[PDB]
Amino acid sequence: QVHLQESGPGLVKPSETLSLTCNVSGTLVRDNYWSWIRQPLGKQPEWIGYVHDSGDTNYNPSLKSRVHLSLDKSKNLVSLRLTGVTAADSAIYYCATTKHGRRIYGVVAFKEWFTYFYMDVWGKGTSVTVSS
Amino acid sequence: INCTRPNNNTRKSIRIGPGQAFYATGDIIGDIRQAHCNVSKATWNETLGKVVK
Amino acid sequence: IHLENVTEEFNMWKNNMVEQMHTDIISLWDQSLKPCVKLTPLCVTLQCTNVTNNITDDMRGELKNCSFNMTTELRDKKQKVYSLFYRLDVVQINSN
Amino acid sequence: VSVAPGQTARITCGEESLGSRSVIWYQQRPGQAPSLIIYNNNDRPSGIPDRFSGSPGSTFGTTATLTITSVEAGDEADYYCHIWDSRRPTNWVFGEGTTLIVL
Amino acid sequence: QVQLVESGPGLVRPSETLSLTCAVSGASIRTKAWWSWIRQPPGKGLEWIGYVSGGWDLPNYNPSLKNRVIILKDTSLNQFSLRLTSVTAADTALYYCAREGPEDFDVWGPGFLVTVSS
Ligand SMILES: *[C@@H]1O[C@H](CO)[C@@H](O[C@@H]2O[C@H](CO)[C@@H](O[C@@H]3O[C@H](CO[C@H]4O[C@H](CO)[C@@H](O)[C@H](O)[C@@H]4O)[C@@H](O)[C@H](O[C@H]4O[C@H](CO)[C@@H](O)[C@H](O)[C@@H]4O)[C@@H]3O)[C@H](O)[C@H]2NC(C)=O)[C@H](O)[C@H]1NC(C)=O
Ligand SMILES: *[C@@H]1O[C@H](CO)[C@@H](O[C@@H]2O[C@H](CO)[C@@H](O[C@@H]3O[C@H](CO)[C@@H](O)[C@H](O)[C@@H]3O)[C@H](O)[C@H]2NC(C)=O)[C@H](O)[C@H]1NC(C)=O
Ligand SMILES: *[C@@H]1O[C@H](CO)[C@@H](O[C@@H]2O[C@H](CO)[C@@H](O)[C@H](O)[C@H]2NC(C)=O)[C@H](O)[C@H]1NC(C)=O
Ligand SMILES: *[C@@H]1O[C@H](CO)[C@@H](O)[C@H](O)[C@H]1NC(C)=O
Repeated sequence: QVHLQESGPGLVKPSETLSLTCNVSGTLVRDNYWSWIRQPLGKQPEWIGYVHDSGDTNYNPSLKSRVHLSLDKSKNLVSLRLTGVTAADSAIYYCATTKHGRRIYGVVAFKEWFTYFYMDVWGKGTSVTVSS
Repeated sequence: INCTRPNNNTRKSIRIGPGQAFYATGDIIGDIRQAHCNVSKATWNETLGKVVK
Repeated sequence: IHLENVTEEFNMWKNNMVEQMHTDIISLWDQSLKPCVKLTPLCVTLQCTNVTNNITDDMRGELKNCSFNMTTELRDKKQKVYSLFYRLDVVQINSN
Repeated sequence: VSVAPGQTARITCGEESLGSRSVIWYQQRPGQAPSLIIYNNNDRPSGIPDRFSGSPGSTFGTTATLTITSVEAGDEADYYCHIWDSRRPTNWVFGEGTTLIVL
Repeated sequence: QVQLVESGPGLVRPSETLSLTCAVSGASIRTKAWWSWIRQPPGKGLEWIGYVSGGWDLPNYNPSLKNRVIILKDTSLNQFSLRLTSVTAADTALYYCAREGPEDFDVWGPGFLVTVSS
């Protein structure tokens, strides 16, 4: 059984380094992929990206420079880091496990396939709001 | 031997002039794949054994 | 009709009629093109980009989309039209 | 989409298909967390109910739909599509919100 | 791989003109061959009627057939036909089309019983 515990400041100053933590329940951080997902109010969500051990750390090329993802194997948490919080960052944030899948449409040996991802579980989120 | 192009093609008539038709490629309906051929592994190994013999 | 007790020396390497078959197929391949349309007006400056595809930077797109001017049936009016071609049919004449 | 309870509804989302697609359908309760319903084109995981029919992603030139038969008031969730086309790039933002409500 | 198949009647009246026709597939008619007709009265041995050639041989029959047998080849239809004018009821026999080659009568026809009865 898994459920996540989001934790952040919630009240952020503009142009700041944001940090978030995500406590786990049961399954450790080594076993699974992890993802962060943001959603503004009354809007569709925005997939910030996924992190895993051994280099599987593909971020969103939207931000790609002012965002970082990490884990915590000792305390068994999942950490978000952000740089330079602007006014368009006020949203609700989620840490979430995710599972991959090989969609295969042609020859396997010709790389005619792709790995999609899907987030199975979620957490409580954190209503991160930026204001001076 | 089996050979295929799996890229589905749509031809498109472009009029070069009076009664001059040129046939270009339109849309790729579906996936963009690579054309390939297949041969049976065992029969090819057997025939290579025959030509080695 | 079979022939018996007859020994002839064959030589496929200095053989005739394979040269004649090559000449006949070459002349026939030429003779089935003179009705068809010459593509002299197609030699034109092509504005080509990659095909709309989620292409990796390693494996280049085999198919390039190309838009270009083309003369219509009417000599005064020209049209803008696009097509697809392979990498092995276009070269980069020489930003844009 | 507003339909009578205990009926079948069809909810469309996202761009028209270009190549083969793998679609993910999510659903969102108001104020609460998101939740998965469909992960492959027409595959649902354990712990979710049935009757979430997914459109097959093997069709070229169609829109990815989601059919739900025998709807309820518990199905009042903002739905989201997340398409993965073999031709289009990776969508880091989801589809637009398609809110299903009931009488 | 040659295949010969007879065609024609198997029940005719006596004192009439009998005629069969054997179709040939699997090979050509104009070969080093005698496309032949050979018969067999029932319960008895074979009886060679005659032949024709795909070259330019004149057809040579058994003289016991009393010059009533004309085998005519049809190279435009890959066939060759037996004839037998003025038949009797004692001429009831299985009929066979065959092909003499460098070996002796390799591909036959199946052989059909012509039972001449009034
Ligand atoms: C030359 O030889 C190669 C093999 O070396 C052949 O390549 C095969 O090509 C076919 C079609 O292009 C490939 O089939 C595809 O397979 C995918 C994976 O299938 C496996 O997994 C599923 C589920 O686990 C099993 O049921 C299945 O039995 C396999 O074990 C499928 O997912 C694909 O189906 C998808 O698309 C169709 C239509 O687009 C949809 O209807 C489906 O819903 C699904 O989304 C598809 O069937 C196959 O994988 C290739 N083999 C290999 C080893 O890569 C060439 O075809 C062959 N050439 C010739 C001319 O024969
Ligand atoms: C098809 O034919 C049209 C018509 O000639 C071509 O369009 C013209 O192309 C020239 C060459 O680039 C353009 O000149 C340049 O335009 C740019 C942008 O305006 C300007 O900054 C430059 O200083 C220069 O003037 C011209 O404007 C353009 N005309 C139009 C109406 O688009 C076209 O290139 C041909 N090919 C294709 C693939 O369309
Ligand atoms: C090449 O393609 C042909 C398509 O007909 C394949 O032939 C079929 O193969 C299947 C698989 O064994 C058989 O069940 C069918 O009976 C075959 N049909 C015919 C008409 O032969 C063939 O196997 C393919 N060969 C290779 C090497 O891929
Ligand atoms: C061909 O088959 C033989 C017998 O199984 C095997 O020893 C040999 O390695 C095969 N050749 C190749 C190239 O695999």
